Amino acid sequence: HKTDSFVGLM
Repeated sequence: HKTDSFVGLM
């Protein structure tokens, strides 16, 4: 999900 895409913030 887009919530898991948060890893891109890292």
